[PDB]
Amino acid sequence: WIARTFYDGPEKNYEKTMAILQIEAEKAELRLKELEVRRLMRARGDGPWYQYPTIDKALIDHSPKTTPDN
Amino acid sequence: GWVRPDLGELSKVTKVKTDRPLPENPYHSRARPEPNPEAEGDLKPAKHGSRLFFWTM
Ligand SMILES: CCCCCCCCCCCCCCCCC[C@@H](O)O[C@H](CO[C@H](O)CCCCCCCCCCCCCCC)COP(=O)(O)OCC[N+](C)(C)C
Repeated sequence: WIARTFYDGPEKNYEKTMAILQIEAEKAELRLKELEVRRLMRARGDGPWYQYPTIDKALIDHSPKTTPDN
Repeated sequence: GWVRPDLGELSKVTKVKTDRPLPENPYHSRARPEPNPEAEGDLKPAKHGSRLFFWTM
């Protein structure tokens, strides 16, 4: 009666633990991958992150400058 | 038979017919570096949320 009224079968806890383990293992893998990706982008600078600004090329004046040799 | 140019005439911008080829690279520029991959795609929710320590959202 106690088991019927208050508790649940072993399979429920078993499968819930499987799901929790899957979720947290995926999270750990994603954390390692994030660290590696951050290191690579900061070292190289070829990704969307760590893009430090440079001078805009639309600021340059392309017109004769009173002197042929600029 | 020489006629003196009037005011405002010697300061005009004119055109020249020449056979000299137009230089393709007068600045002697090098090859420009290739730009970044400029990723594009569809946004999906972050996988398992923030994933910051014990937070589940
Ligand atoms: C002769 C008898 C011998 C055995 C006596 C046993 C008496 C039991 C009393 C102590 C029980 C402690 C509580 C244990 C469980 C409570 C918490 C939780 O586990 O139970 C909840 C349920 O709790 C109960 O609904 C309520 C328990 C409250 C007991 C109160 C007893 C004492 C009350 C005293 C009041 C006195 C009167 C007022 C005077 C002013 C959730 O259960 P639920 O998730 O649904 O279960 C679903 C199971 N399924 C999935 C298989 C279907």
